[PDB]
Amino acid sequence: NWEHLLSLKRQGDTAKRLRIEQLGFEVDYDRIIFSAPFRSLQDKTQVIPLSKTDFVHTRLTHSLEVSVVGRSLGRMVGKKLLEKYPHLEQVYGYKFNDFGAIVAAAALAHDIGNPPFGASGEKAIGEFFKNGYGKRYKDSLTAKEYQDLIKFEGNANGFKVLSQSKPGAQGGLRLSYATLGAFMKYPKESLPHKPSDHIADKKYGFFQSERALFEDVAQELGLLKRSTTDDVSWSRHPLAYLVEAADDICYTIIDFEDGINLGLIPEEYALEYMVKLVGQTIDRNKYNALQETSDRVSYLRALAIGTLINESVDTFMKYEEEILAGTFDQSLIDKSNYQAQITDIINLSIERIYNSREVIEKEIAGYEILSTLLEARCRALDNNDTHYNQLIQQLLAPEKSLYENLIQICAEVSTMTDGKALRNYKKIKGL
Amino acid sequence: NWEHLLSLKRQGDTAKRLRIEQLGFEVDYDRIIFSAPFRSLQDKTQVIPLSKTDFVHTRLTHSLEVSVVGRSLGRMVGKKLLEKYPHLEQVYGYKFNDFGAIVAAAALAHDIGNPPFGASGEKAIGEFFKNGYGKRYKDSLTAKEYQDLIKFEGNANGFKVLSQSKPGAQGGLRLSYATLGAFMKYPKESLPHKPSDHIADKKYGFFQSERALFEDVAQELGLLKRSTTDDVSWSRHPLAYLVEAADDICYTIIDFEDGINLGLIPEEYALEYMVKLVGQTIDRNKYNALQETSDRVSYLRALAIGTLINESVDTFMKYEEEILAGTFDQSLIDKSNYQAQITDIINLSIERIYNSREVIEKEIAGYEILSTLLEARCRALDNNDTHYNQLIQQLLAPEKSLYENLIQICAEVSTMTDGKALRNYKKIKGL
Ligand SMILES: Nc1nc2c(ncn2[C@H]2C[C@H](O)[C@@H](COP(=O)(O)OP(=O)(O)OP(=O)(O)O)O2)c(=O)[nH]1
Ligand SMILES: Nc1nc2c(ncn2[C@H]2C[C@H](O)[C@@H](COP(=O)(O)OP(=O)(O)OP(=O)(O)O)O2)c(=O)[nH]1
Ligand SMILES: [Mg+2]
Ligand SMILES: [Mg+2]
Ligand SMILES: [Mg+2]
Ligand SMILES: [Mg+2]
Ligand SMILES: [Mg+2]
Ligand SMILES: [Mg+2]
Repeated sequence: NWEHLLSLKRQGDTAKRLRIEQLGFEVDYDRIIFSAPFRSLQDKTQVIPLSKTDFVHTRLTHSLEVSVVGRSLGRMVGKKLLEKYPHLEQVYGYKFNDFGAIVAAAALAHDIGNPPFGASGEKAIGEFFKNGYGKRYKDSLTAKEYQDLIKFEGNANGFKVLSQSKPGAQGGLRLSYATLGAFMKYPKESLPHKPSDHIADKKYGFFQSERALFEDVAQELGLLKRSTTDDVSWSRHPLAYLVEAADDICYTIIDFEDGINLGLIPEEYALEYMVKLVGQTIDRNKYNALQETSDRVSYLRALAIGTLINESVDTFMKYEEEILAGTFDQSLIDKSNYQAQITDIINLSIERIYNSREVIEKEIAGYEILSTLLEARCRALDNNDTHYNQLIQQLLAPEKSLYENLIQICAEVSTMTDGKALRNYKKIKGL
Repeated sequence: NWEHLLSLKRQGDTAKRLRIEQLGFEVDYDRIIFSAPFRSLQDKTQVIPLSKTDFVHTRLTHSLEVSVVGRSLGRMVGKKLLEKYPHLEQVYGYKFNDFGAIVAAAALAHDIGNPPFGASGEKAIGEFFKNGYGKRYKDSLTAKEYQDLIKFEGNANGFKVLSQSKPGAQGGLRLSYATLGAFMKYPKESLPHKPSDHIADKKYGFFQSERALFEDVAQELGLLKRSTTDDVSWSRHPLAYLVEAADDICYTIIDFEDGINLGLIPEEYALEYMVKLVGQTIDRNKYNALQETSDRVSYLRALAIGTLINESVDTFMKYEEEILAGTFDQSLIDKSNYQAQITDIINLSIERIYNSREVIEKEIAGYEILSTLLEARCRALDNNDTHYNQLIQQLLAPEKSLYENLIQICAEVSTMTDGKALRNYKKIKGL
């Protein structure tokens, strides 16, 4: 039921907010814009670590583009939905801008829990507990708590950052429940690991300490259970599909364009792989009148994004009933007519950009930096009577369980930028 | 008896030197001035490590100021003492300048055994043997020798530096016995640890290898025993109180002034905490005519130092008999009327200067530097057949017991400046 999916509740509320008596979905955008976690995204790795103030993307600019594309997708889908179910507007009072606001707010914050150095950073944080110092804690934690530690993802960290309670400020940013539902793409815990081939089962979305919180949200939105066991799991919110589609479109095209502009990909491929996407709307005279690679690739990027957005809207509207029922098992991008072109673009990006020498060098350095910082924090946690551990506490982190302390350490390491992490690493070693 | 406390003996002497047949107490000043250990004090930490050639103090300038204040205190106390005991001048032949010379010489060398990076350096050297590599030696040493290693202080190292025998030069600097007595403030060994609440029992003053030497000195000056056990301990030399008073006055006031000049303390506090000390002699017109913070704080510092010096002289002359008997249990500064102001100044200095971010960064770096250098020296000591250990010996240290070798390693690390230690650390790691 769509009347329960578009909820306006906030954490710690007793009177039900109504749409007629209102806007809630724009304050979420404003609150995310003005927060420190969002501001820390300006110097976090998207693909190339330590961007050197070049023209390449960071996490912040990527999130902004995903937000624009998400607003467009949400507006179109909301128009079609309001056409399909008239009573959503004539009784409850929902307009087609609310869907755009929800998807834009969710897409702006979709990537906020990521640590420095990107995917390699998450792998390093996991390997620290798996085959490093943190291994010593294995006997002192529940299997669900250990699987949280050794398979750390930014998806759970983002939910925690968004919904963190502190003395005097309950609920953290206190976003609406619809935004939280559209933000979550893996509504399950860390065990069991990969129970099936469903798209919503690749990873997990919340930690144990936050688990209870999500239950509340999942009760309010009327999500559909899938547990059939002692481990909880729910079905996806329908707008989470749109969030994922926007994320995928943006990074797939922009990575290719950035690699072309950097000199790692020849310009010819730009027309070898993209023409079928842009052939139906390209103006040949305008394309031929341009005189630099940047203009041509920008033109192609704009046309491709438009085409993919339209196709994604059509695909979503086709399989709406299955998504509402919970039986859909793929993403909207896998039901597309240009899957071969996307696959070729991704494979070329993997061969040329992800495995380039400079990228590998930066990832190797990031492994060492993260391991050193985590080991210092953990050793200061174990013994708190020495002078050195007091100094470490004063520099890095100015009544809890062991699991809560370890989660706090992981969270505090992941709020740093690449530059701050490198500077602290050099300071620890006195260089 | 004061005739035995003002002794002119030197190490390796058989004919008793007499005051009538003389000056001995000034050659000590000259010999300390011209020695390499005194010259190494120019680049050693007082409060802020790696001073960056700023206006802040180092160990050398601090020692010079302590020497000036000590000369003043000694001159005043010697005048009053010669007034009290006439026979000290009419028979033996002691003038009021001898006390000033003794206190000045002792105060100039009071701080010569300190390692690089200050207090954090001593803590690092101790922690290396406590919870580091050096722990392996615990089973091979006597409990008194291990407590020397794990509670390393600069007070014992200074005595060793002053009285070190080498082939062709016995006695080291060969200072007079009165100067050595006034230099020592903790005449006891490293065990037992803190037997009481006496001021002279907080730490220890000599190592085991030097123990016999001090006994000789303690026999010549007629110090009073306090052992009542198998572990030796004596009472303090009376002029050691004056040395300690001068040290305390100087660092307490100058730390505050330096923090004000650096921008870490607001100027208002300068008059909130100091007025009662300077209110009885301050000229208001001169204070108001000045136009910079530096001039005002310098004026206040001068007035405060004068007031505290006078009060300390009065306090010493009040409790003279108890100090001579050995029953005095506090310092001269705790019997003062401005204890609350001193306590407030010290607490503000701890909150603002000792715990500032830059200071913590430098201390954290110093821990790593000292640990690396000590581990290299110890590993070269254990195995001496490898090529690498021969290289280490040639770079760092171009028939003894294990304890003597470990003490020598600790001494050789503590003669380095901060810059030399950092340069050697970088060279070891090839950066
Ligand atoms: N350097 C580097 N970048 C990578 C690698 N794998 C993926 N990336 C980049 C490509 C994209 O810019 C970005 C994709 O991360 P996102 O968090 O936006 O989504 P992703 O689909 O990777 O995962 P998620 O939805 O969070 O489970 O990461 C890799 O192995 N190395
Ligand atoms: N950075 C830093 N400086 C400190 C700390 N504690 C004391 N200091 C500084 C303040 C003074 O400038 C200086 C005092 O050392 P001294 O060797 O002159 O005498 P202290 O009374 O500390 O000890 P002592 O008579 O040697 O047992 O050390 C600390 O925790 N951090
Ligand atoms: Mg992500
Ligand atoms: Mg994804
Ligand atoms: Mg993204
Ligand atoms: Mg000292
Ligand atoms: Mg002291
Ligand atoms: Mg001193």
